[PDB]
Amino acid sequence: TIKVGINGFGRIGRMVFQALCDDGLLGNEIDVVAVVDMNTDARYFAYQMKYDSVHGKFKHSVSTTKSKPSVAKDDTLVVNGHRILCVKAQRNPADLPWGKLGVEYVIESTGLFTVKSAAEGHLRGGARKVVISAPASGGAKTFVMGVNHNNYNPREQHVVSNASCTTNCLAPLVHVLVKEGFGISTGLMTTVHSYTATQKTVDGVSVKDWRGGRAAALNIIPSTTGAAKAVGMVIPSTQGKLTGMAFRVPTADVSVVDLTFIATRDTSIKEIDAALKRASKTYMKNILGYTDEELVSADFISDSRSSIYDSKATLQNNLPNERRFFKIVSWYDNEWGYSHRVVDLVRHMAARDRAAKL
Amino acid sequence: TIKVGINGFGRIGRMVFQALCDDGLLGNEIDVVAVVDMNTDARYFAYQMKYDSVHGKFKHSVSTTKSKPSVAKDDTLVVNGHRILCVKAQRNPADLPWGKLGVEYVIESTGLFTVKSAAEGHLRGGARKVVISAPASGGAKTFVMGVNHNNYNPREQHVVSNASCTTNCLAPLVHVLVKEGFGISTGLMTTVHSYTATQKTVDGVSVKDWRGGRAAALNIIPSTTGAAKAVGMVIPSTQGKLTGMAFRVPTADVSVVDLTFIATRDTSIKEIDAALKRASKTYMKNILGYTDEELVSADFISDSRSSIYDSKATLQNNLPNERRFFKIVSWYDNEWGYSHRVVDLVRHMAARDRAAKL
Amino acid sequence: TIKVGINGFGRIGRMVFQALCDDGLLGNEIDVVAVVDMNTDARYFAYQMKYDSVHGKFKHSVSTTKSKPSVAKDDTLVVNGHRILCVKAQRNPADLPWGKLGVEYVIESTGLFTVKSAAEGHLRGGARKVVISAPASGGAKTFVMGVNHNNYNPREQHVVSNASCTTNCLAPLVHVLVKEGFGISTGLMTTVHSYTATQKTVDGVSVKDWRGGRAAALNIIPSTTGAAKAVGMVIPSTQGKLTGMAFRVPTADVSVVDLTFIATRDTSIKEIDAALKRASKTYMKNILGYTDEELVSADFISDSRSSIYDSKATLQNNLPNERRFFKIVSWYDNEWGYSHRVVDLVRHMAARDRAAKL
Amino acid sequence: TIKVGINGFGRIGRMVFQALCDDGLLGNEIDVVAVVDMNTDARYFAYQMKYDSVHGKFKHSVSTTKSKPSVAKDDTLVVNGHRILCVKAQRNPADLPWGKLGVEYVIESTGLFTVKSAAEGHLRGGARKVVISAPASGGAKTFVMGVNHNNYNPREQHVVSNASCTTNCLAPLVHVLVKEGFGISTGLMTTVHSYTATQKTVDGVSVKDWRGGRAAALNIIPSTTGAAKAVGMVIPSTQGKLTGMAFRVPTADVSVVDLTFIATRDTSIKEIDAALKRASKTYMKNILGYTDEELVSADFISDSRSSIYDSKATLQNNLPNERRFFKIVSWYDNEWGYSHRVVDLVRHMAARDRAAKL
Ligand SMILES: NC(=O)c1ccc[n+]([C@@H]2O[C@H](COP(=O)([O-])OP(=O)(O)OC[C@H]3O[C@@H](n4cnc5c(N)ncnc54)[C@H](O)[C@@H]3O)[C@@H](O)[C@H]2O)c1
Ligand SMILES: NC(=O)c1ccc[n+]([C@@H]2O[C@H](COP(=O)([O-])OP(=O)(O)OC[C@H]3O[C@@H](n4cnc5c(N)ncnc54)[C@H](O)[C@@H]3O)[C@@H](O)[C@H]2O)c1
Ligand SMILES: NC(=O)c1ccc[n+]([C@@H]2O[C@H](COP(=O)([O-])OP(=O)(O)OC[C@H]3O[C@@H](n4cnc5c(N)ncnc54)[C@H](O)[C@@H]3O)[C@@H](O)[C@H]2O)c1
Ligand SMILES: NC(=O)c1ccc[n+]([C@@H]2O[C@H](COP(=O)([O-])OP(=O)(O)OC[C@H]3O[C@@H](n4cnc5c(N)ncnc54)[C@H](O)[C@@H]3O)[C@@H](O)[C@H]2O)c1
Repeated sequence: TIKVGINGFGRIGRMVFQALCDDGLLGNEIDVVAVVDMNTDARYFAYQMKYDSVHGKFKHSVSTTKSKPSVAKDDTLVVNGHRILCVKAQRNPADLPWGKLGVEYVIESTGLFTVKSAAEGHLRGGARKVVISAPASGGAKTFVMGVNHNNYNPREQHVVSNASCTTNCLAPLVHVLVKEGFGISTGLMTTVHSYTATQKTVDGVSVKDWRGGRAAALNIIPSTTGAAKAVGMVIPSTQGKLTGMAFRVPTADVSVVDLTFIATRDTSIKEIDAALKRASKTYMKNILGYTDEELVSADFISDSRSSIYDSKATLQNNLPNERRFFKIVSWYDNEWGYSHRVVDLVRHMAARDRAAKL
Repeated sequence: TIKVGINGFGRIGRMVFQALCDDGLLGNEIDVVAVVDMNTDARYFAYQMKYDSVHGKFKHSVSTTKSKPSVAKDDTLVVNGHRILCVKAQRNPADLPWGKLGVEYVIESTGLFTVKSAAEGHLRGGARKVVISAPASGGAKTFVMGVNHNNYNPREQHVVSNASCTTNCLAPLVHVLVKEGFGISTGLMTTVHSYTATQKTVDGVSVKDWRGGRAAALNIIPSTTGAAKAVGMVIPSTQGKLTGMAFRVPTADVSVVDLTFIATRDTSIKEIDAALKRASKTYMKNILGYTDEELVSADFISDSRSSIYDSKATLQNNLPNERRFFKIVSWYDNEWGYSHRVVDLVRHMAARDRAAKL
Repeated sequence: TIKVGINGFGRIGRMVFQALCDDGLLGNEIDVVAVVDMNTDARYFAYQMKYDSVHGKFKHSVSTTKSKPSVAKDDTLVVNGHRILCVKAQRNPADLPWGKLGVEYVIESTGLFTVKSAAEGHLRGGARKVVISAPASGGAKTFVMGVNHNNYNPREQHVVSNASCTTNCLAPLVHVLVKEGFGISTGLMTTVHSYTATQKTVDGVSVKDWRGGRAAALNIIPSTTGAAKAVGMVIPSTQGKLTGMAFRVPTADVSVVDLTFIATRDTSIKEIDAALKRASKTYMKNILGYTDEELVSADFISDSRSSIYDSKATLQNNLPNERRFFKIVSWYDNEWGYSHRVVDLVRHMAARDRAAKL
Repeated sequence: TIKVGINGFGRIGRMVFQALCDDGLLGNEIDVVAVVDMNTDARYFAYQMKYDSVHGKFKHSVSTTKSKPSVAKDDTLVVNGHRILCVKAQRNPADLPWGKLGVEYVIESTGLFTVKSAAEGHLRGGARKVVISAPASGGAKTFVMGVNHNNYNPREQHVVSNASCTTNCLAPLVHVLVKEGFGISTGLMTTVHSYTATQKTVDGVSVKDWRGGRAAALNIIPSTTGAAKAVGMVIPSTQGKLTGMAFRVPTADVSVVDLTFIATRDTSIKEIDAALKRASKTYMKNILGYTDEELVSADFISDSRSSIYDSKATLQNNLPNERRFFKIVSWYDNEWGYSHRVVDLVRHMAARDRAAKL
C-alpha cells in the first residue's frame, strides 16, 4: 500500500499503527507519512506509544525530532528508524494536507466521519482512498475480510467500511454455517462486551443512550447492536433473519459472542463443531480460530484472530440429541484483531488498484 | 413458624436473618433462637451484621452479652430487643443441640450438606424440618414459591430445597408462558452473573472447575448451570426442553437472565409483553415484577422480587413480525430476593403443618 | 437564602440540590428557581435524579411538565411539589437570565469559571452572589465552614469559593491542632483518592496531566494537590509549612487523608486522640466527627461530615513514647459531605446579608 | 544451588519457579526436583503454569507424563526438557520425602510454617537448608539481598527468612540514606497495596483482622504492617525509629512505598535525589532502580527490581527550601521482584556452603 495516513491517533489508530509495525511492514511495504490528532506534541505521542495499561510496553525504539528548526516543540515521531509527521487536527477533513503530504490511502479513526460524504472530504484533500474503521452510513461499501473482501472493485469502491468489531467476529461464524451447508433460517445473538472509550467513569451525560452514561465499572448495562443486521449486508443470503443486543460489563478489553440459531437441515452439535475446527485449518485460516482449553477473557488479550471458537463451552452447553436448535460461543479481543483486519484490508485494496500485489 | 435455627451465618444466612427482621417478624411470628458459625464471638457477628459493603447499614439496634457469666466472651446477639444464641460450628450436623435449644425449623446455609441424608442429620439432632437454601440432591423435594409451593405435603417432605437463585428467577418466567398458553417447545438460556464467595481474588486453586479459579475481578468466565434443568423438576411439563450456561462478570451483586425460546403456537412479543405485565398485577404478584425505565444492574440492589422483567430491553431487541422465535430479559438481586423467598417458604411450610396459618 | 440558581447539574450540582431537599429546605427556606445544563429535557434530568449507581434511589417524588404549551418537550422539574426550570447551557455566564428569573445566589458547578472575573459574569447577568464549589483563582475569597466562615463580609465578598473536598477534610484537622495548642511546625500529607469524572475509562488523552489520562479502574496514579497549600489561606498561621500529594485508586466514592506532622511542644497521641474526640462533641460538632470501630471505605458512603477521624487506625500506628512526630488518619465521602457544606455556606452568607437569620 | 525443592505451588512458588526458568538456570545450575501442593494432577499444574491473568502466557513448553506406569494420572511436569515431580501435600513437613528425593535446599511457599521450628521439619525430612519466603518468627535469620546478605554464615544459618515484599522495597531506600550519610533520626511510612490471595471477594470471615474480611475489590482497607520494624532487624542502626501502616486498594498487582523521615544533617531533596539515582548505577545495581517518566502502576508489572524510585513524584512533592523533613516514593511489583530475590538468595547461600560459586 506504501503511502498511508492516519486520522485520529488513539486506541485503534494506535493499535493499527502498532500492528503494521509488529507485522514488519513499516518502511518496506507500508509507509506511514503522518498521523493527526488533537495536537502535535510529538513526545506525548511517544508516551502513548510506549506504555499501555492493557497490552503492555512497545517492543521498539521511540524517538522525537522537529521537521524544521523554528518549531517550539518536536513534531515528528521516529519509530525504529522511520519519520512520521504529527499534523494538526481539523474540524473538517477537507482541510487536510493529504495531496501535498503525498498520502493516497488514509485510515479514519476519529469516529466523526462515519457518513460517507463526510469522510469523502479526504479524497477532496488530495487523498485517494478512504477506509472507515467502523460501520459507515450512506452507501459506503462494507467489507469483512475472508467473507467478502473479494467484491472489492478498484473502480467502484472509494470510501469503504471495515465493519464493526462484533460484525467481524459474528460474520466468519455464519459464513461457514451457510457454506458447509447447515444454514440459518433465523438467529438471535447477545454480546458480553468490554467497556470502551465512550463510557463514563461515573454516572455521566448520555442523552441519546440514557443507560450508557451510567457508571461504567460498577454496572451491567443492556445495550443495542447493529452487528447482526450488517451481516446481512456482507452475506445478503441472510438479510433480516438475524438480530441482537449487547451487555457491557466492567472489563477493559476482550469480549465474546453468544449465537443462538435454528438450522436449515437436521444435524448435531458434533458435526458443526467439527466443521468449524476444520475451517480453521483451511479456507478461513487466520481469520477464524479455535480452542479446546479452559480459558478466560484475560487469555485472548493481544490475540490477532477475528473470531475464536470456544469448543468446550459450546459442546458442554447444548441440548442432547437436538437437531436444529443450537448455540455457539466465540471470543475476540475487540481492539487487537480488528486493528489487524484494518491493515489486512488496506494491503488487499492496494495490491488491487494494481498498487503491486504481495 | 415460631422456633427457627440457622446453620452457617454468612451472606445468605445473614441476608435471611435480616429479611424476617425488616419484614417485621422477629418476636411476633418467627423466633430466631440460635445461629451457628465458625466461632462464638457475638461482637464479630454484630460487626458483621451492622456494616455491609453492598446493601448498607443495619437499620436496627445490635447488642451483645453472655448467656452465663463464666464464659470469656459475649455469646448472645441482642437484636432490637431479642436474644439469639451464638452456637459452635460442627463438622457433623447430628451433633447440634436442636432438640435441646427447642428448635423445630432449621435453615441450612453452610453449603456443606446438600445431599439429603447429610442434611437429615438435623432431624437427628432433634430438629424437625430442614430447608436447604440451595439445590439439594438425593430425592429432597424442590420448591419454587408462586410456582409450586402448593405441592408441599406436611406428611411427606421433611428435608426440602428452595432451589437456587437463577432457578428462582427463570422459573416464574416460564410459568406464565406455559399457563397463558404460549408454550415452550424448546429453550436455551444465558445468565450474566455477578461473582460469589467461591471465586478467588487472584488466580487460585479450583481443581473441579479450572476456569473458576482464575482472578475474579479481572475476567469474563464461562461457566455451567443446572438452573434450566431444575426447572423441569418444578414444572415437569418441560422436562428435557431447557438448558443454558453462565458468564461470571466483575460485579459484586445482581445478575440477569437472557432466555431464548421457541413458542408452541403463533404470537407476537407485543402480546407476550402484556401477559407478563398483567401477571405482575394478578397471580404472580410480588414474585414476578416488571420495569419499563432505562435501569442498569445497580438499580436492582436490595430489590426483593424473584424475577424482574425488563420491557424496553425485550421489546427493542426481538425480530419484527416474528411468530415463535423470542428472547426475554429478566433481572434479579441474587442475594436479596432469594433470601426473602427462603423466609416465605418457612412460613408457608409452617402454617401448613397447621403450625398456625396466616 | 430563598432565591437560588444552579450552574451545571451533575454530581456536585446534583448532590447539592439533593442535600437541601433531604435537609428539608426546599420551599420553606431555599427556593431553587432554575437549574442549567447541556440541554433542557426535564425527564432526562428526572431519570438522572431518581437513580444513582452509588448513593441509591431518590426518596422523593419526581415529575415533569412544560412551562408554556408550545415547547416540544417538558422543561420543568416538579420535585415533591416544587417547580424548577430547566435552562439552556451557555458558553458565557453573562448570557444567563439571572436578573430575569429573579435569582440572587447562584451555585457554580460546571468547572469552567474558576477564575474570579469569569465567574463574575453571573453578577452581570443580574445575579447577586456567586459561590464557586471548587478552589477559585484571582482573588476570590475562600471559606471553610467551622474554620473561618465568620470572616465573610456581606459588603466585601461577592464571588467566593468553598474550597475543595480534600481542603474541607484536612482543614478542620489542623484547626483543632493549632487551637488546643499542639502546633504544626511542619507538615506533609497524602490522600488516597477515589477516581472522578475527569479520569478516562481506558487509556486516554490528557496533555496537561499525562498520568491522569491512563485507564482509571486499572491503576494507582500518583497525582498532585493544592489542598495543604490552600490551608494556609484559611489558617494564615500555617503558610508555607504544609504540602502533599494524591494517589488515585480504583474506587468510585469516598477518600482518605494521611497527615504526618511535627508538633510545636511535647505531647502524646493519647492526648491528641482525646482532644479530637472532644472537639467532635463541642465546637467542631457536625463538621468533624470520629470513629473507633473497624470500618472500611464503603462504610462512609452518604456520610455528611466534612472530616471523620479514624481512632484505631491512628492509635495503632504511631511510634511508642513519641513526643512530636505524629500521624493522623481521616475519612471523607468526597461527593456528599462537600455538597452539604456548600449549602451550609449559602445559608450562612444569606442570613448575613441580613437575608433573614436562622 | 543445583538440588532444589518447592513447598506450596502458587503465585510466589509459581513466580519463583518461573524466574529461575526465565533467568536460564533450570538444568544448568538449579535443578528443581519436585514441587508439592494440594494434589498431584500434573496437568492442572501445567494449566496454572501457562496461563496467568496478570503476567501473561508462559514463554516455554509445558508437558506431562507419569513417573511409573501404574499411576492413574500423569504425575510429572516436563518443562523445556526437564522433569519435575509432583508430590502429595502433607500437614506436617517432617513427612516430606526430602532426603530420599535428593533435595538439599527447599523453598517454603505454603504460608503455614513461618515459626522457625515448624519449618525446621524440612531438615528432619532430609532437607539440608530452608528459605522461608516470608517473615519468619522464632529466631530465624532475616536477609535482604544487597543490604545484608553478606552476614550469611554457612555454619550458623539453616532455616532463614527472605523477609517480606514491602521490607524488600523499604530496606534498599533506608540503606543508601544511612550509608551516603544523610541519616534517619526517625521515620514513618504508608504502603498503598494491591490485594492478595488472603482477601475475600465478598464480605467474608476474618476473625483476627475484621477489616480484612470485607469485600476486597469494593474498598480501601486500612491495615497493619511489620515491614518497618523488620528493617531494624536488617539494619540494627535503625531499631525502633521506624513504623507504618498499609492501605489495601482494588488493584491485582504492583504496590508503592510512601516514606516520610527526618534527616540527621541539613540537606536538600535535590541531593538525596542525586544520591539515589547514582546508587542505581553503582553498588545497589539491579536491586534499587529509578525512573523519571510519568508512569502508573500498570507500568511496573513484571519489573524484576526490588525497589523503583519515582523521581518526578518525589521532587514534585516536597516543601521548598526544606532541610530535614522529606518524603520519598518508590514502586514495586510485589510478586515478581520478590520472587527473583528468592532465587538470588538461594544461589548466594549455595555458592557459600562452598556449593560452588558463580
Ligand atoms: N476500541 C474498540 O474496541 C473498537 C473496535 C472496533 C471499532 N472501533 C471504532 O473506532 C472508532 C474509534 O474508537 P476509539 O475507541 O479508538 O476512539 P478513541 O480511542 O476514543 O479515539 C478517538 C480519537 O479521535 C481523536 N479526535 C477527535 N476529534 C478529532 C479530529 N477532529 N481530528 C483528529 N482526531 C480527532 C481523539 O483525540 C481521539 O484520540 C470508533 O468510531 C469506533 O466505532 C472501536
Ligand atoms: N448469595 C447467593 O448468590 C446465593 C443465592 C442462592 C443460594 N446460595 C447458596 O447458599 C449457600 C451459602 O452461600 P453463601 O454465599 O452464604 O456462603 P458464604 O457466603 O460463603 O456462607 C458460608 C458460611 O458458612 C459457614 N460455615 C461453613 N461450615 C460451617 C459449619 N460446618 N457449621 C456452621 N457454619 C459453617 C462459613 O463460616 C460461612 O460463614 C450455598 O450453598 C449457595 O449455593 C447463594
Ligand atoms: N465530586 C467531587 O469529587 C468534588 C468535590 C469537590 C469539588 N468538586 C468540583 O465541582 C466541580 C464539578 O465537578 P463535577 O464532578 O460535578 O463534574 P461533572 O461531575 O463532571 O459535572 C459537570 C457538569 O457541568 C455541565 N456543564 C458543562 N459546561 C456547562 C455550561 N457551560 N453550562 C452549564 N452546564 C455545564 C456538564 O454537562 C456536566 O453536567 C469541579 O470543578 C470540581 O472540581 C468536585
Ligand atoms: N503474593 C505476594 O504479593 C507476596 C509477596 C511476598 C511474600 N508473600 C508470602 O508468600 C506466602 C504465600 O503467598 P501466596 O500469595 O503466594 O499464597 P497462595 O498464592 O495463597 O499460595 C499458597 C499455596 O499453599 C498451598 N498449600 C496450602 N497448604 C499446603 C500444604 N500443607 N502443603 C503444600 N502446599 C500447601 C496452597 O494450595 C496454595 O497454592 C505468604 O506466606 C506470604 O506471606 C507473598
